[PDB]
Amino acid sequence: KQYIISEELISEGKWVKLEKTTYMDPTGKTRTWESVKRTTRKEQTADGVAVIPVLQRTLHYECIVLVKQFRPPMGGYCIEFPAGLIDDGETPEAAALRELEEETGYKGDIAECSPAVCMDPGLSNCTIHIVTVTINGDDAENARPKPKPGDGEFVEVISLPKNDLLQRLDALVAEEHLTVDARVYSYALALKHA
Amino acid sequence: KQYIISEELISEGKWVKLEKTTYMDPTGKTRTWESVKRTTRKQTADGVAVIPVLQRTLHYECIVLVKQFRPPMGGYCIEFPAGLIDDGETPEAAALRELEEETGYKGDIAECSPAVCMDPGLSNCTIHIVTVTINGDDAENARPKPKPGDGEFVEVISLPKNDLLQRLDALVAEEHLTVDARVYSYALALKHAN
Ligand SMILES: Fc1cnc2[nH]ccc2c1
Ligand SMILES: Fc1cnc2[nH]ccc2c1
Ligand SMILES: [Cl-]
Ligand SMILES: [Mg+2]
Ligand SMILES: [Mg+2]
Ligand SMILES: [Mg+2]
Ligand SMILES: [Mg+2]
Repeated sequence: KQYIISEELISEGKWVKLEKTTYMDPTGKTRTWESVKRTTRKEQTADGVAVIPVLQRTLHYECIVLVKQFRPPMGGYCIEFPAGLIDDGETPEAAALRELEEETGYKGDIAECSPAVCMDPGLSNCTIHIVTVTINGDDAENARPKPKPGDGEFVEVISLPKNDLLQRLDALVAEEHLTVDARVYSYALALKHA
Repeated sequence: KQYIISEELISEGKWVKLEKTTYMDPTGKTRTWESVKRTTRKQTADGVAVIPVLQRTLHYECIVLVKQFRPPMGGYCIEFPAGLIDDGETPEAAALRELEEETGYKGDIAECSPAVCMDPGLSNCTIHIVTVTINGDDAENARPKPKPGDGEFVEVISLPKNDLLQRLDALVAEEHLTVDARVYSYALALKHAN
């Protein structure tokens, strides 16, 4: 029923644009929306990847590997899945494995790759692939893993037991000023609910 | 170690603003970020998202999701029922209200998250994730009357919790829909718990 009529640029930065979207509602009436988009999306099937990194080690419980970073939009530290934009010509799986190694030092193995999923569809067109990666914590390559942060990247690694992830995130929130990412929190909720 | 120095307003619309954020990186170097904010927060968070567990005896538990045209995506998205919290509203109250407006279901609070970020590399947008059970056997949830607001057009989609990820992958495959990242993340953890 509904579809886009026009997209009028309002403001274009180096990294983000604001657009006036005109669309048809299902009563057949024209309406508008203020839509955010990134300037960085070329041919990619999504803007970015988030990595669900499952650290597996003999005689350890499986951990989920998370990163803590200062996020200027938030004015604060945030706990998120390892994540980055897809380079032009890069696959989602390549991007995921590269961002995981850059942000954590860990060398993962692809397990699965989502279709493009929407970050905040009432605000932005922004999409990711959610890529599940296993990390063989028994491999010597993954022994004392060194982050390789790019210019202006500063990442802390936090590995939390999958079997207690939600209470471990609650304990971190209830111990300092920091926001858990909605996707990390949804994943931790589902681990409890299953 | 890192913090906000100042925010420059680049562009304000009715619903969304684009800010140039100046921040101190940990090296002591000043850096700039293009940051999206809503104009609507007063508020624990911008929004609530409801994980509604529809419980009917002798049936599979279902997760209640909504399909909506999302102008920023230029297409239909599958999402947790969700909306912005009114000035003076509690996150819990917004949750039960948005759930009835969007689904017609009347539900009970199980748990409420702290504020979680939607896309902290882009925006300051946060939500409370609110887990709600729906007694599908109660008369008030027999023929649920969804009460949409002005310009809302929401289709209800109940999916079995125990097969959620395969069911969502199927809708994507054969309906060209975008699944929301928090829905997909929840659906992944339901599978990864085992
Ligand atoms: F009616 C509107 C139009 N554009 C928007 N962008 C974010 C919320 C919103 C509501
Ligand atoms: F380096 C930057 C600066 N501002 C940004 N806004 C979104 C991504 C990004 C990267
Ligand atoms: Cl529940
Ligand atoms: Mg990153
Ligand atoms: Mg990165
Ligand atoms: Mg809504
Ligand atoms: Mg609503």
